[PDB]
Amino acid sequence: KIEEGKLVIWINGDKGYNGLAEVGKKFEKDTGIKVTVEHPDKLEEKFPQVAATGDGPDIIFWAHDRFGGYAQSGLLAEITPDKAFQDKLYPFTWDAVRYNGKLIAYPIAVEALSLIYNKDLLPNPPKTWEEIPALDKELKAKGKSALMFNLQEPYFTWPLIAADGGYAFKYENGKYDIKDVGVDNAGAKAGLTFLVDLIKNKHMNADTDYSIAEAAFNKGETAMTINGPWAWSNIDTSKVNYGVTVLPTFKGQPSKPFVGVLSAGINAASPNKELAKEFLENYLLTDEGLEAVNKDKPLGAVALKSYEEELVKDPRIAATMENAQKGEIMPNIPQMSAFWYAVRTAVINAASGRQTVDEALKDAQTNSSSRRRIEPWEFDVFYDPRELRKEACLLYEIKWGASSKIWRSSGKNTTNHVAVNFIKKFTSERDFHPSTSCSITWFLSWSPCWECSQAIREFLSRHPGVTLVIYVARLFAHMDQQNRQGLRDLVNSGVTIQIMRDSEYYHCWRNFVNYPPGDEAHWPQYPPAWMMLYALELHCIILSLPPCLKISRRAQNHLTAFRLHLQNCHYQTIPPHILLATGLIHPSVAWR
Amino acid sequence: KIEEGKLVIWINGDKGYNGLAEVGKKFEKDTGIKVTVEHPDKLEEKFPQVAATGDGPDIIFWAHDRFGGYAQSGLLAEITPDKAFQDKLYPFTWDAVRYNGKLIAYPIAVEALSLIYNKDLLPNPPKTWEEIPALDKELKAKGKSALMFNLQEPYFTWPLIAADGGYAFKYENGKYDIKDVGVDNAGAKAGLTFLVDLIKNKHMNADTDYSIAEAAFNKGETAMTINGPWAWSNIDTSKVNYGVTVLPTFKGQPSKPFVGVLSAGINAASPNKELAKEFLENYLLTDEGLEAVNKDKPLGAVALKSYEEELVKDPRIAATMENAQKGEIMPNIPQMSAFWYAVRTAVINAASGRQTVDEALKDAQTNSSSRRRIEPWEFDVFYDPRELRKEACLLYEIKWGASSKIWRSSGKNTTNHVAVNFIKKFTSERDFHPSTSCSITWFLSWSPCWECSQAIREFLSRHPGVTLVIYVARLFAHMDQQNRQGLRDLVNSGVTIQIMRDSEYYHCWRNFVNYPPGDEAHWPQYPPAWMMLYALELHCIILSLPPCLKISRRAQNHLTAFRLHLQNCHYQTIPPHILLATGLIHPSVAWR
Ligand SMILES: OC[C@H]1O[C@H](O[C@H]2[C@H](O)[C@@H](O)[C@@H](O)O[C@@H]2CO)[C@H](O)[C@@H](O)[C@@H]1O
Ligand SMILES: OC[C@H]1O[C@H](O[C@H]2[C@H](O)[C@@H](O)[C@@H](O)O[C@@H]2CO)[C@H](O)[C@@H](O)[C@@H]1O
Ligand SMILES: OC[C@H]1O[C@H](O[C@H]2[C@H](O)[C@@H](O)[C@@H](O)O[C@@H]2CO)[C@H](O)[C@@H](O)[C@@H]1O
Ligand SMILES: C[As](C)(=O)[O-]
Ligand SMILES: C[As](C)(=O)[O-]
Ligand SMILES: [Zn+2]
Ligand SMILES: [Zn+2]
Repeated sequence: KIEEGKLVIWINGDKGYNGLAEVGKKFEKDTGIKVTVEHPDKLEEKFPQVAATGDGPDIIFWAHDRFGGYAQSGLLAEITPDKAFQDKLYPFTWDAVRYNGKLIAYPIAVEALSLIYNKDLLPNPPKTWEEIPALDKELKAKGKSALMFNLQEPYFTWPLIAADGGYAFKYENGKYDIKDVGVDNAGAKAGLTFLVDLIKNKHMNADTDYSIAEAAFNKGETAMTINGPWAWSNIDTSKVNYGVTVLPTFKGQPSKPFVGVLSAGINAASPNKELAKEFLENYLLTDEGLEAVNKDKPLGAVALKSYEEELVKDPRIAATMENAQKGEIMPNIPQMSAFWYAVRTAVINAASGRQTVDEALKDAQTNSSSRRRIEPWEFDVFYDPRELRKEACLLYEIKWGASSKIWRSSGKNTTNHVAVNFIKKFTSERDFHPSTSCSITWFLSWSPCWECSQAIREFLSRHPGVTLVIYVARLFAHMDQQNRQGLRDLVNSGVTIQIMRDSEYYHCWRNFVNYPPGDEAHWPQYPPAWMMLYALELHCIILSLPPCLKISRRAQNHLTAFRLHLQNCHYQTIPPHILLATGLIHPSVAWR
Repeated sequence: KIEEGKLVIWINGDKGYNGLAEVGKKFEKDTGIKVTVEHPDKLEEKFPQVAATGDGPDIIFWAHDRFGGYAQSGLLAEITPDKAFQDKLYPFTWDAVRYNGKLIAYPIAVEALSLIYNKDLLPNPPKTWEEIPALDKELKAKGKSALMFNLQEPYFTWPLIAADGGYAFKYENGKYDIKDVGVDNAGAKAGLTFLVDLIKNKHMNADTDYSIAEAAFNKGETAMTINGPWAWSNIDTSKVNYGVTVLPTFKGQPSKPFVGVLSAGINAASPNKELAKEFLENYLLTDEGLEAVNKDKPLGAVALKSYEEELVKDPRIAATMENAQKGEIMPNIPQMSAFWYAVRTAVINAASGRQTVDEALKDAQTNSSSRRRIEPWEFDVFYDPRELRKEACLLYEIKWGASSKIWRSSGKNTTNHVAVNFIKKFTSERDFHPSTSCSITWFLSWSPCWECSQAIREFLSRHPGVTLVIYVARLFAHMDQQNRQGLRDLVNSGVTIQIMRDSEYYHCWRNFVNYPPGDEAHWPQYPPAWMMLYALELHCIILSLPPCLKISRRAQNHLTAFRLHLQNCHYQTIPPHILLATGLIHPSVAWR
């Protein structure tokens, strides 16, 4: 767990955890800090749950796709690599680890799927997918199956989908569109139908996973497979004459597999961020340590120019990099998460006889762009009476008096305050519903800033028929004259502002959180201390009164000082029920 | 709540409420302030219940015995009469209305019980109690009663108890001893035994109350009665030729009834202190006002020298004054309440035969200095939001392992920290209770101070076999090196100290508080903020840590400043469950 003077690292079990542990033991021999490497099941999903509470790993190794979402939730800490060390790595890798113009993780290596074929059972690999069935038949009469790969994860099935036009959040103008998804394109459907046909035609088993595929190829039972560099080690120990080459073409077009950038991020809650930076910049990302890691399980094209200079000489590395070039780099935006959850489901339903290709891809098309859901860990990270610097919070519920139906969704911090983002979405999409007489209800943790107050006021004056109500859980810089006037302005302009309470939190839990089936309505009872304190301060703001409480923090959640100063002014003008509700003052005497 | 610009007065229905109302009407005609007089049932007990909430009357008329307790609860306000006016009343009256060197009420008049006899049915009243049965027999042959008086209230039966040495509290120069009680004295036993004999011997009925007694005397059914001046009016309208004289002598000794000083106290919460002072000093305590009150229901000898000087000429007033002289001044200490509540029961149990005279007097003797059933209003005056320095909970429950019986009761401040009071009481009564095993459980308000800690440790060392557990609700001067080291000292000496929580308060409510009959097991749900805060500070104390929170008060319960300073030391050593329970910090920091 995150201990002082200790490093806890999490890396996928398929990679070189022992090699990384050896590098860590060298770090321990030099500085005296135990480096413990762990590989839990589906760490990409366990990491936020434990990092939010605080008991997690000091460093996390994984692709760059989920690092975006992590940094969005404020789980990763910014890395400061001087220009000398920054110039040591290729610019593509750094561009892959940059979120909102800020570096969030150290690039370790590049990984792309490649076609590994048994040179003994097949001297010349096939150049196209259409000839795979015939080949399979010819080898089935001999007692062996060909081209067996993991069908459980969409990362392996995506090359066929993208071969003829599979766009995942089309990119243009330097920005990735979330609404425009391509998993339902003609080419995507064609590729998935071909794979489903390969399964139906008895050429491939839908139950095949990474373990079964790798074991069958290592035992000479299969002539081909699709995998990255990590498998090369076990394949070498299998003494099977194999060859790594490019992936076959689908309908005369090159298969486009996503390019993953294995990177290491530093936990924002770990107090050993200095030790983490030292370990990753001085011992891991060097020819010595990176070579030791590569020794256990190969990691493909590395990010270090010093090592890559003589590592690209391996034809296997060259084939993987060629496949990556033919492919496209994986985006690191947060929505990617949902994207995969959708494709992974579609692929499964396409492998089984539950849904057709069109049905699965259409459901994935409509679910890849989802913002109607929110996880419980991130709910505790944003909607909580306790402070977290990364505001990034908005639960909006729009109701139209005409149809009397609630349309709910969320919003996060995208290089701009969420208020400005919702305003832009409302102004851009004119087809709301009848487009008039709408009641908007916001559930955000931090109070709108002065600039956001002016923007929301201009937006509300722009559209007359908008009944807007705001529920805030925390107060952003409640001791800034401008923020004060902004909140008073919003209230005076017809915007109700109230501090979230038990009712509001439970309502948000039921309507927005992706709570598990069993724990239905089991919302996390938050302490009323800060709820009542922020309510008292907010009422002092509305009454143009001086600040009563003063907070003094120093880190993401470190509270050093807290003071409550109630002047004669407060006792004389602030209503008594609020003071009595905070529980810190006496009732009968507050009234006298 | 208490109204502005209005005077509300509460006086017992047996006094001249109409006369007081007319004086208030004159005050209204002169200053334009409606003075409304009310007479609620059992106001001596209703007044504190409403005064704790703050609502109630502006002025209260009653004996000074209950004013001491009222003042200790912070319910009465200090009066500031000038010397010119103070010299208008008798000095000993002010002495009776003085509590802790401060005048808490305006003395109105003095009242003492007198023997009222029907001059037609009895020409010569009896001079001794021993001849009362004889007289009775004669009148029984006539179809009349000899002596019928209210025996439900101990105020009427006390003269016989004190006739041969019955004292409520011990009398010393400036020192009124609470522990030394004389309700178990030989003379007290003899007096109550004579009363019980009068009841058992068919000379008096044990169910006789004030109503039946007064009505029977006014209807010529009985030849004698015992009453004060207030009954004189109704007796005058009864057309019965009566006479007021001194009380008979028991065993050749004069009957000693407590003398009540009817006084008017000003509610400490009422915002009309000035109006109350004016009404009491300029219109009520004058010859005109006192005469207008005397016309309705006589008040006996008033405290005003101008009126009393020419009022003593009435033989009835002279007889009342003689009974008062031969009697004794009623103490105004708070414990008086319990005292009476004790005697009241004893007497009843002796009249109904449910308990013998010795049993009733012994129980009254043991429960006259304390009270085993605390009222809810005074229990509300004891809690953590109230910073009031005066009241000290001192709820103690002692079990004797030899019998597995629990002894429950309370105690108060009385010019000495409750610690030394309990030490002295236990050291004095050690011989009367069981032999060796003992486990004391304290539920007190303020954490023992430096001096109290040293006294407690020396008491615990003086008695080897004593297991003491302390549950405190607040922390007194938690920023004093001496108090700090004292608490640590008590802990190191084998004494457990913990901050009271919901469970402890519920236990105190169910076992010590006089729970309401209709509302059973409903303990007052109080906010936990200060409970958790004082708990965090207590842990900082025990762990020899620097002060964490700092309070800054300005009035009775006016909290002007409250600061929480959690240094790195605190975060590093304080247990995380306490910090997390306060609700002001994040679990991430607590976990680390
Ligand atoms: O949750 C499944 C996961 O699939 C992909 O993860 C890849 C990973 O990027 C590679 O480094 C390698 O380890 O194979 C994994 C599939 O087993 C996606 O990268 C990821 O977004 C997704 O969550
Ligand atoms: O959520 C992002 C987070 O970044 C920073 O968090 C780190 C930071 O690296 C440190 O300088 C220090 O301030 O606290 C954290 C690690 O101890 C910031 O705290 C803040 O911008 C933000 O919350
Ligand atoms: O403690 C019991 C109760 O007894 C006496 O009360 C008398 C009072 O003195 C009389 O003036 C009359 O008006 O009311 C009571 C008789 O029922 C004590 O004087 C009183 O203080 C005390 O509370
Ligand atoms: C989401 As904000 C920092 O504008 O309140
Ligand atoms: C601190 As104390 C008045 O209970 O001795
Ligand atoms: Zn903003
Ligand atoms: Zn003390």
